[PDB]
Amino acid sequence: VWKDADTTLFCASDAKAHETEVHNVWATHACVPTDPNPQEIHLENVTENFNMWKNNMVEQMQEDVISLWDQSLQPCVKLTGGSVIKQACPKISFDPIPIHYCTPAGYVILKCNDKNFNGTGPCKNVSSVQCTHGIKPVVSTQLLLNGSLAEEEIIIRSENLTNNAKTIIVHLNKSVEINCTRPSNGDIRKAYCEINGTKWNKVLKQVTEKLKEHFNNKTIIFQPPSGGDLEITMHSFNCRGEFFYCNTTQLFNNTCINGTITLPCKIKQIINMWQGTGQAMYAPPIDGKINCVSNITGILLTRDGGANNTSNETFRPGGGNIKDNWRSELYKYKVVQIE
Ligand SMILES: N=C(N)N[C@H]1Cc2ccccc2[C@@H]1NC(=O)C(=O)Nc1ccc(Cl)c(F)c1
Ligand SMILES: *[C@@H]1O[C@H](CO)[C@@H](O)[C@H](O)[C@H]1NC(C)=O
Ligand SMILES: *[C@@H]1O[C@H](CO)[C@@H](O)[C@H](O)[C@H]1NC(C)=O
Ligand SMILES: *[C@@H]1O[C@H](CO)[C@@H](O)[C@H](O)[C@H]1NC(C)=O
Ligand SMILES: *[C@@H]1O[C@H](CO)[C@@H](O)[C@H](O)[C@H]1NC(C)=O
Ligand SMILES: *[C@@H]1O[C@H](CO)[C@@H](O)[C@H](O)[C@H]1NC(C)=O
Ligand SMILES: *[C@@H]1O[C@H](CO)[C@@H](O)[C@H](O)[C@H]1NC(C)=O
Ligand SMILES: *[C@@H]1O[C@H](CO)[C@@H](O)[C@H](O)[C@H]1NC(C)=O
Ligand SMILES: *[C@@H]1O[C@H](CO)[C@@H](O)[C@H](O)[C@H]1NC(C)=O
Ligand SMILES: *[C@@H]1O[C@H](CO)[C@@H](O)[C@H](O)[C@H]1NC(C)=O
Ligand SMILES: *[C@@H]1O[C@H](CO)[C@@H](O)[C@H](O)[C@H]1NC(C)=O
Ligand SMILES: *[C@@H]1O[C@H](CO)[C@@H](O)[C@H](O)[C@H]1NC(C)=O
Repeated sequence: VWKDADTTLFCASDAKAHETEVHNVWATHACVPTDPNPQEIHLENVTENFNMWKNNMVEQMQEDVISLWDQSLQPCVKLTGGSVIKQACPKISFDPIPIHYCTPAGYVILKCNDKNFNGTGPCKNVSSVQCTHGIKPVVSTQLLLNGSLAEEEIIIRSENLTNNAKTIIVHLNKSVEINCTRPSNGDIRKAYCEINGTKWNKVLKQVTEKLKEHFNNKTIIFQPPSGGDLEITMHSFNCRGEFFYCNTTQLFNNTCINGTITLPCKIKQIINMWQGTGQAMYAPPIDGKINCVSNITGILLTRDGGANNTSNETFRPGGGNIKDNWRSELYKYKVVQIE
């Protein structure tokens, strides 16, 4: 028997000690080796409640990634709280690796295996494990990249769907590749992402159909972000250490609800830090072909308020609270203390 509890987790990974890549280096010093023979016990006739929106595992993962980025990605200039901090900003090797979150003695992680579990409420198929799956700490806005897919139907997750101020996590059940490149040989900050339009519009149509199930069959309309920092109004992510900002206007096209969709992107040196601490300025992009091919596995949306009088609901890509990114991966886990 057990009870819900918070405690300090540890991390495990297959990081390489000879690698200079920054996630590898961090994990080599902050994590332990993985278990080659992990035990997972199905709990017969046990129903457990989960709440992904109140899960201290998320805060702990956030603390880790902040620590990793603070040690590994210091900028040439940092503008924070009115002060100016200057330091060396060498180019790095950057490519996220899976990190497992694990409980210490006397604790265990319960895992919800209900395929269509929305993240809050009872779960009928529960197992216990010592560690989560390997979660890559991919920082992005608008689109969730390289995450885990929903096993059955597309899932809409929100702390409170009725409250337009709460971000919606759309959990996709089928990956759509996004292929971003800053071509080798001109404007060195100019880039672009390519997406199969036939595949993407198929998925967006399905997302629309799911949203209709939640919003009483009202007409579902997508619109560009209405304002805010560039990190939010654009799909931002890090590719090989460089900060990409991509215009997603073409991705959320109501008309298509079949060719190649090419989003215009730019590598930015000056950034609003997701840690919420201010601005960071980095050096110009490395030479050559900068390329990242990722799976879109989720979408972060915000719904327009005040459309209750209408027959429409309007959605705009969003994000910016990176805790939501971790939430999208940790939603099926909770820590309990064994009594
Ligand atoms: N901007 C704030 N004042 N505060 C932060 C913190 C915060 C908290 C809740 C909601 C929004 C925000 C803002 N978001 C961002 O700035 C941000 O996501 N940046 C960013 C940078 C780089 C990469 Cl690769 C990236 F994906 C993202
Ligand atoms: C319970 O979840 C486990 C792990 O996904 C799965 O193997 C098993 O088939 C599930 N049981 C049912 C009845 O769905
Ligand atoms: C998730 O499921 C719970 C319990 O079944 C329900 O109260 C809640 O409205 C659901 N939320 C969403 C976003 O479907
Ligand atoms: C991309 O998603 C596919 C499934 O569509 C998966 O086979 C592959 O491992 C994923 N690559 C990642 C997560 O880097
Ligand atoms: C993805 O989920 C949708 C419902 O949201 C469903 O119609 C579709 O069959 C699913 N696709 C796969 C590959 O299971
Ligand atoms: C969800 O949001 C709606 C709209 O703001 C609000 O009326 C309701 O109280 C919220 N529910 C909870 C449980 O906070
Ligand atoms: C990614 O896009 C580039 C074009 O910029 C192309 O040369 C490359 O083959 C693409 N990669 C994949 C895996 O589609
Ligand atoms: C709701 O929308 C669906 C499309 O998924 C449609 O088949 C159905 O007729 C609609 N239901 C009502 C009651 O309007
Ligand atoms: C995205 O591209 C569209 C179409 O060119 C443009 O109107 C819009 O201003 C762009 N968004 C931003 C924030 O640059
Ligand atoms: C929406 O897609 C259609 C495809 O024919 C295109 O003509 C239109 O310009 C698109 N609108 C955008 C990208 O905002
Ligand atoms: C998109 O995928 C389809 C198969 O579903 C394929 O026929 C087509 O060539 C692809 N188009 C692009 C633009 O990648
Ligand atoms: C997603 O994973 C692929 C394959 O490991 C990697 O090449 C790509 O850069 C990743 N995307 C991001 C944004 O980390």
